Amino acid sequence: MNLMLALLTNFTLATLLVIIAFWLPQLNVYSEKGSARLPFSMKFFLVAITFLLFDLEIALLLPLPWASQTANLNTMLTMALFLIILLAVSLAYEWTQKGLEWTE
Amino acid sequence: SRGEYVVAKLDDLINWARRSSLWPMTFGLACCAVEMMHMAAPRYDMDRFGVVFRASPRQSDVMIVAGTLTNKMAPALRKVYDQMPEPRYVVSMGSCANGGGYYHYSYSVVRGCDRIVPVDIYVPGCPPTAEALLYGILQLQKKIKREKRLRIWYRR
Amino acid sequence: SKVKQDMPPVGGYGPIDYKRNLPRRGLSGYSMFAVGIGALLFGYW
Amino acid sequence: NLTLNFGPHGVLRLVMELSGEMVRKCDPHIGLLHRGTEKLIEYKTYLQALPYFDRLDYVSMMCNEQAYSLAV
Amino acid sequence: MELLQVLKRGLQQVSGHGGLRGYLRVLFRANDVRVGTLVGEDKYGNKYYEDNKQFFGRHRWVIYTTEMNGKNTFWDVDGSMVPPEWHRWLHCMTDDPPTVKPPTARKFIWTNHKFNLSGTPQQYVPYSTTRKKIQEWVPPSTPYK
Amino acid sequence: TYKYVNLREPSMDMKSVTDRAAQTLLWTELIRGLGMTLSYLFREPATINYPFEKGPLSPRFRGEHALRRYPSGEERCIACKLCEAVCPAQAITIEAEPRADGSRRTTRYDIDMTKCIYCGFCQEACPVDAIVEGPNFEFSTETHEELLYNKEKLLNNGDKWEAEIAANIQADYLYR
Amino acid sequence: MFMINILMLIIPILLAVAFLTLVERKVLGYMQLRKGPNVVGPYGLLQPIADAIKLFIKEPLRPATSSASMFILAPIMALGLALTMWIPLPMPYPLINMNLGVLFMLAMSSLAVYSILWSGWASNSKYALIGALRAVAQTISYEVTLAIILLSVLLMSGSFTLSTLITTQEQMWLILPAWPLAMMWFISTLAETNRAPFDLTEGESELYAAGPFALFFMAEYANIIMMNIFTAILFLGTSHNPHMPELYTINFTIKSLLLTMSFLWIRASYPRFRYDQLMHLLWKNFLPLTLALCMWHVSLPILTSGIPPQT
Ligand SMILES: CCCCCCCCCCCCCCCCCC(=O)OC[C@H](COP(=O)(O)OCCN)OC(=O)CCCCCCCCCCCCCCCCC
Ligand SMILES: CCCCCCCCCCCCO[C@@H]1O[C@H](CO)[C@@H](O[C@H]2O[C@H](CO)[C@@H](O)[C@H](O)[C@H]2O)[C@H](O)[C@H]1O
Ligand SMILES: N=C(N)NC(=N)NCCc1ccc(I)c(Cl)c1
Ligand code: SF4
Ligand code: SF4
Ligand code: SF4
Repeated sequence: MNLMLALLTNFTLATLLVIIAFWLPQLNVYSEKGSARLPFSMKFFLVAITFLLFDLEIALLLPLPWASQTANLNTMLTMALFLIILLAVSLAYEWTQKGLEWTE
Repeated sequence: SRGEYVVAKLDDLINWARRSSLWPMTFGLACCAVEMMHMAAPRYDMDRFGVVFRASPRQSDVMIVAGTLTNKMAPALRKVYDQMPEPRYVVSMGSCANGGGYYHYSYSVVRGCDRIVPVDIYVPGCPPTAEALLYGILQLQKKIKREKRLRIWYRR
Repeated sequence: SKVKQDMPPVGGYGPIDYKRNLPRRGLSGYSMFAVGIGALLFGYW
Repeated sequence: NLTLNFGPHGVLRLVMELSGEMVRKCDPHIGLLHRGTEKLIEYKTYLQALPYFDRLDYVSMMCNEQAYSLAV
Repeated sequence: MELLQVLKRGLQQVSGHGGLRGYLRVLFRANDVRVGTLVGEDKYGNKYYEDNKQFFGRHRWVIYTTEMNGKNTFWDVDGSMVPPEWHRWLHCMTDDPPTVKPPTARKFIWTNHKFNLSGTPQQYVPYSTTRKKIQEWVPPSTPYK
Repeated sequence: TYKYVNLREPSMDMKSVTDRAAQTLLWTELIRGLGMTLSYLFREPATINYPFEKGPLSPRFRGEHALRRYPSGEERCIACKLCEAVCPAQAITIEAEPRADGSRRTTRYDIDMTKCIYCGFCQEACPVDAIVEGPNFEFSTETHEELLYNKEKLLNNGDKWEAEIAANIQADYLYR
Repeated sequence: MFMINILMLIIPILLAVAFLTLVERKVLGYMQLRKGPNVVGPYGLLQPIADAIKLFIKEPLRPATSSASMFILAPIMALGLALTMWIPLPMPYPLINMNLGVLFMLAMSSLAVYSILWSGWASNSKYALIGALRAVAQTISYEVTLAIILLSVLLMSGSFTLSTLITTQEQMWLILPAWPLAMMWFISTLAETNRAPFDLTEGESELYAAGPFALFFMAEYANIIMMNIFTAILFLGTSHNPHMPELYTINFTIKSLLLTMSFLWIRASYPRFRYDQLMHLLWKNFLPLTLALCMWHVSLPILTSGIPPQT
């Protein structure tokens, strides 16, 4: 219940500050004074997609602090290094294929 | 009455805040901009007055016109003035901006930036010293201190 | 009387430095790496 | 090739053609501080024209004066 | 330690301004609690101080009067309030203050200095100082057509 | 005679290569840059406490104009128009006539302070030290019109500032 | 009694942000041989108040946005999430004691990029949208190393609980065994918070207003403080005496203050990275090292027999 209250307070206050920031006295009485390819490089797509794939790999590494408590440490250490090495191979592939370049 | 008294104190509060946090947009058109830089430089440190060195036009309260305004430039200057949120003030600095100065009789020069935008303070000199400009900014602060927006609002 | 105008002092002024003076500082690469690895080993232990 | 009507002393208008990050075209549009100095000088005596040179490279005032003085 | 010698100097500025009230008055009026030697005072109430151990530019200063020419200047001080005789000394155009080198008296010199009057009823309004150049014919006041 | 600013071969021995690797990996040159900004934090700043303190100026300073008098109170200006002729900005306008006592004096003496380039050529040209640029630089105004000075304004400036103007002239006139 | 506790976190956070604007200006000033604010209140102590009032009574010039809902959403998300990042922080006791507190902070911080994206959509200008996408690309890129560096540290802590970092560092700060990660962690927080030399949103637009501008600024500076509080806990663990918790709070605050001042110090000292260059600093420098140090920190506790407990 506490976490819900904290979240509700944080965003309710944020909402109140935003609305009052928009509606304050102004003291004036007169009249006040689409879905296409945005010209944006394919390189920026590849960054976001590259981030996603690395983020999915990170999801698999997150259990590592708990996995190190296993008695099957031989298997666990081999699989941890395998996953990270494969992540490094992914980076090496993008790097050597000019996927990390910003020219052209 | 207290109602007038409350208005008098609120005007003081909003005036104090607005003159204590003057964020300038500097149009550095020509040599007068150099003396504006020396006012931000350590000896005078305009930041110590609450005048941040360089604000964006949309976060600005005062436009400083620091140099010659040519005809080619005049439309652009007016566009930036119109995008400034209010309250907005203009400081004209130097003879060129004040009334054309050395180039008053030129075919390509606006004879004073006050033909393009309303001006609150005129700083004389060619260029005004950094200290002279600082005197002008402080004079603008005193002008804001004299505003009585809320007093006039409640007598409407 | 005598002509009095701004002049250098008799004998001239003292020497004025102008050459770049970025003094050498710190340890060599070997020593710096040694201290860093030494910190890691103590930390690990 | 994207085109920008202004990117980045005085005031400059830079019209640039981009392709991603790379600049393909850079077309400066100057004259935003053209004040007809050379024409005004024709209406001045040689002494009266001297202060116009302070206001050219207005960071190098006395060097500008020197060049004009040497010429005269 | 020097930290103690620094703190003592801080405390002597309080007594050097005449207790806490005087120390706070200069803190809020001038944002500076330095103590200097009193060079003199002008007829308007401005006081002029020096401290030659400060670096050039900070070695002379003025604490403005709280009232000048009928204006409350407790908070609203101005650089134009310095009268000419002290103006020369304050801006370091000379080494000797008007108390040691008084200005030359003249019958026409303003006996009362005025600060910047822009924005007030005393402001200057320009106008042409020459008389009319062409005189118009005035027709006769009697009839005869 | 010339020198090369950037013509040097890095040493390729192991000690030197390891020095540059340590710089690359341990950011030593960046840390050295942090040292310099740290030393400035502990230096006394150069700011002066304006308007209670003022920047230093010299007697030659070219500021606000003023029209001067003789000790008797007579105006020095005799409407010679040398200042008007020399003014690079055509900022001065003068009319003159015989005064009621026959004196050669001005009826108009205007300086458009928004045309003026504060060059001081007028005070060089004046044969009688009548027009000067004074020491005042704190005369900004709220309107353009206030900066169009007529003779009454300029005479008032002279009577206002003469004490300081005379002393400044006394300090510099031997260089003129 | 718990609502009192929430307010006694929110209000000091907002006040600390306000006066960080003063401190940043004065520290930058003295490193620039000047003073910074010293007129508005004694030693500029009223400057944050004058700025806050000024901004809120300023005209809220919002151009006709392409999405009213997304214009309002972005500042609410930014500020709401920024305050949420503080509720699991042990100082020494957290407001909310989460078993997976470290993971909660990682997950919430990953959502903060939506405020950048939504504000880009709402601007109704392809130029600002392109600026938003460049900022998003920088932010997600440096999220990769922050997560992996954090994981590597936790392999010495043993859990995702934030208070367990306190226990892990009872004898020694984690910066000693892990100063290589602390180095890249620290730089990553700079790039994450778009701080110089990674302040490319400000620099590129050079080459929002009033209250809504103020709110984005508050959220940014709340994040800056929180990041440095996190760094202190992660690498400079303060000892906790259960009978004198305020000694922990004093020492831990000083470390966080100093770390925050080092953000201002760095801003005063260096030029700005080009966009492609800060992308290469991540993908071609930090990430290779972080991956290798991640492999090393999985192996090290196993090979030394120094696996931490789960509980
Ligand atoms: C016994 C077994 C042990 C095994 C493990 C041993 C490991 C120890 C040895 C390895 C040391 C690893 C060092 C980790 C830090 C990261 C190093 C690094 O990435 O530096 C290189 C990077 C780019 O280098 P660059 O000059 O551009 O050239 C490379 C491209 N050709 O350059 C940079 O990143 C520069 C940083 C730019 C940002 C500048 C602003 C920050 C400067 C101030 C930082 C202060 C220090 C931070 C401390 C934080 C404390 C919390
Ligand atoms: C943080 C709490 C602070 C509490 C302070 C409460 C004070 C309440 C009084 C508010 C006074 C605002 O004062 C007023 O602000 C608005 C900002 O849009 C300004 O701008 C307004 O008026 C001008 C014309 O005058 C219009 O062109 C403009 O579109 C309009 O927004 C006004 O010029 C200013 O007079
Ligand atoms: N970058 C700086 N430190 N100076 C600066 N421009 N600050 C911004 C001023 C500010 C913004 C929001 C709030 I809420 C407050 Cl109180 C003050
Ligand atoms: S007024 Fe003088 S200094 Fe200023 S821009 Fe014009 S010529 Fe240059
Ligand atoms: S200072 Fe120069 S520009 Fe001004 S009036 Fe005198 S001669 Fe003319
Ligand atoms: S001020 Fe001097 S130069 Fe000018 S008209 Fe008068 S006497 Fe002649």
